[PDB]
Amino acid sequence: MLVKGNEILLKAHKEGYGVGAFNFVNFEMLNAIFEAGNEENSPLFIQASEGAIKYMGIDMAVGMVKIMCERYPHIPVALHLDHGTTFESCEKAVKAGFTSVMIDASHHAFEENLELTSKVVKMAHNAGVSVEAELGRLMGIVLVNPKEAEQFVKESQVDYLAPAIGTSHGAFKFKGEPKLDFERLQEVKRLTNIPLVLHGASAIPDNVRKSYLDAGGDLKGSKGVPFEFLQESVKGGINKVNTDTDLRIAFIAEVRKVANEDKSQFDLRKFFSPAQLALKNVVKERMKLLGSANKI
Amino acid sequence: MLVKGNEILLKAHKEGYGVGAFNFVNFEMLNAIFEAGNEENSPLFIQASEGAIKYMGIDMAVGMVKIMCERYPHIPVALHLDHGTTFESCEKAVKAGFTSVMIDASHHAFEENLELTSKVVKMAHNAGVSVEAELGRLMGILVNPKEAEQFVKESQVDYLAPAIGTSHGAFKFKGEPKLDFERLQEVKRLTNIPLVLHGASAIPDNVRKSYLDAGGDLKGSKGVPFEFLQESVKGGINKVNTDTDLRIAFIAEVRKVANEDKSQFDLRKFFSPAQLALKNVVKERMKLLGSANKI
Ligand SMILES: [Ca+2]
Ligand SMILES: [Ca+2]
Ligand code: NA
Ligand code: NA
Ligand SMILES: [Zn+2]
Ligand SMILES: [Zn+2]
Repeated sequence: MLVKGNEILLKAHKEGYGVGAFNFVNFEMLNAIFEAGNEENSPLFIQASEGAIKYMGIDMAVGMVKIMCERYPHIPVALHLDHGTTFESCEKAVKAGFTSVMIDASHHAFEENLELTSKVVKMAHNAGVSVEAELGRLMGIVLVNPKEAEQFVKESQVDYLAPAIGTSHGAFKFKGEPKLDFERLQEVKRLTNIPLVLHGASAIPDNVRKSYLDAGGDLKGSKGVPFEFLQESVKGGINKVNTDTDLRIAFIAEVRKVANEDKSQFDLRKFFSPAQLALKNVVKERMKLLGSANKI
Repeated sequence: MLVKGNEILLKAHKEGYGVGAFNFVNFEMLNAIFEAGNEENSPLFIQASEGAIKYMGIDMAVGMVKIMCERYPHIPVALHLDHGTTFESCEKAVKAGFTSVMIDASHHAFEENLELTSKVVKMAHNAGVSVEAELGRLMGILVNPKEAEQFVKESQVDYLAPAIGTSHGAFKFKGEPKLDFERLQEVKRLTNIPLVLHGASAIPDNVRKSYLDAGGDLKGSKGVPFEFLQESVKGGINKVNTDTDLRIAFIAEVRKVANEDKSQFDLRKFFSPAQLALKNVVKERMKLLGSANKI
């Protein structure tokens, strides 16, 4: 039941909840994610970065997802290109069977951003594919400006938007007190009236961290978005919550553990079965937090 | 593309070389094996145990292989059920798209084995799929040649796994490795079909060295020496099952990266090195057995 990106997000937009966008790089990640979705009766946004695609091959990434779809034909799934860097990248994704693409030109000046986003929107929409873009850039305090988002959105005709409001990617998001400009968020939601996307939205739960640190990992100074901020973000109108770091930490936590507690262990399944479980649990909890659960 | 197990194996039988049959449990292993096949221009035998199929799902096991085949459409690949334990297990494999199946009933008595193996053979061959069976039990330090002749003749099986002193695991021999190549040649002679060596990992010194340098523990591990692997192929072994060497080579690199960088949690950083090490174990083995440049 692989479907357009904004079939899922239009629904999320009007009822006002969030849909986790979960990255994967292989079968283990993908399987855990679908099982979560199945267990929480939640829509799924599956996403792969350009790096992830390079690693597995686009034929395999789209191939694996379509096999998971047949297995759980009742879950609405969008397959989403995360941080597309160029038109040709978005275009390859579109030809391979992705149903959503993000074109990230938020490092460009407004006009170049708009110009490339609009080029992407047109071939995307022509093929039945939704598109994300970004305004402002991902560091905290830069921050998006509502009025140009209003304009940016109208001119490009883009399905969803990722306004920077103070998140950044990775395990170390805030050096100071968690700060996110919700007022900014609201103005943008208000002016644009489309699904909004929150990047760098991992939370870094205390159990996930503890699990990593117990296993020998090093996460000094790490700090994600608090569940509270994740919740408030959805009240603000965020409908897509990009989540990646949390999955990887939970996954590697168990790999590190198994490696530690048994030096004669080299059965791969022994390493990745607990890793899958831990990831799946991060995803199930996040689906409930954001309001995705039971939305099927 | 996917082809019948004994299309690959019959060629190996007459031209007198061994084809590695490599086990896989996920994408990383599958990819490594195919690149190795590509880089050495070798025909591929891909296998999945009942346990690996349950782990990934038989839909996904066949799925990724079909994707990997489109990727490398010039490489002959057989997809084989390893240690199928029941008629029902073999039959699901056949319906899912395998091109080969092993029905392992070697733990039964001759007549119970022949009876089940033939049952599998009949439905396999009816779906154009080839069949492997086993005779003797695997255990350090054995098949009976003249029943093998009857077994094969009665069953109409396409290849056979005669036991000659190999066993699964990183610990095949208490002391010095020993295998009965006389049995083998006699079996080959009496049967005149592709033969299969199970428990054939070599546990190369570099792979062991890598795993112990990463803090692994292979106390008392020994596998079949390259020399014996070679002799086996002279004897008439055409298919050499290889799993343990892969996992050790792969897991060593995982262990290393975990030890090397405690803040590292990018999966690809763990699995790219591990794929590379697996691929290299596969490429050397392909050369050793003589599958190399047979495409
Ligand atoms: Ca950006
Ligand atoms: Ca057996
Ligand atoms: Na995205
Ligand atoms: Na086998
Ligand atoms: Zn992002
Ligand atoms: Zn075996």
